[PDB]
Amino acid sequence: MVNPTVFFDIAVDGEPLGRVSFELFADKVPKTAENFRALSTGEKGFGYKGSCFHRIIPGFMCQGGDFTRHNGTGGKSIYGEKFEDENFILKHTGPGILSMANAGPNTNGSQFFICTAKTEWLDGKHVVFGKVKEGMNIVEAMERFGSRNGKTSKKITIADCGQLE
Amino acid sequence: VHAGPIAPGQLR
Repeated sequence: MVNPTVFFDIAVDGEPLGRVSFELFADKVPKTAENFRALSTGEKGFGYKGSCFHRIIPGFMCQGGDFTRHNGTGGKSIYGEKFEDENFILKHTGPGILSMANAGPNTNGSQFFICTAKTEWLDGKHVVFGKVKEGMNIVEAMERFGSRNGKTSKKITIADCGQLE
Repeated sequence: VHAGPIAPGQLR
C-alpha cells in the first residue's frame, strides 16, 4: 500500500501563493479518497483545477471544491452527483484534517474543507479522508482572507493540482 | 441548500 499524495497550488487573485499537499487515507476510506484523487488529477474529465475556496471561516475551516456553481450549491462526484457516507472511523482531531463538506447524510459530491481547529461536533457527520502533509502555513495564510460568515476578501483559487505519489 | 459544515456562529 502507498496512500496518494495530491497537491493544490493556491493562487490569490491570480497570484500564486504556495502549495498544500495532502495524504489521502485510501487504505481506510477507499471510495472517498479515490473520488478526491481523481478530481485532483482531472482524469475523469472534470475536477478541481481552477475552482475556488468559496467559504473560509477563520479559526474553523477553509471549504472549496464546488467546481460547477462556485458557491456551495454545486459539485459532483466521480460516482454521480452524490454518494453515500462511507464510514466515520476518522475524527476531526485538529488543524489540517481534510473532510467531506455535505448537505446532510449521504450527500457527498466534490466539496471538501480543511479544518484549522479540532472540531469534535463534526464527528459522525462529515467523512474524514485525509490530512495536510505540507503547506499548513499556506492554509493559515488563506484564513486571513476569510470572514465570520465565510466570505472571502480575495479570490482564492486552485491554480494547479495533481498527484505527486 | 448550500453544503458545508455548520459553523460555531451558526450554533450560537
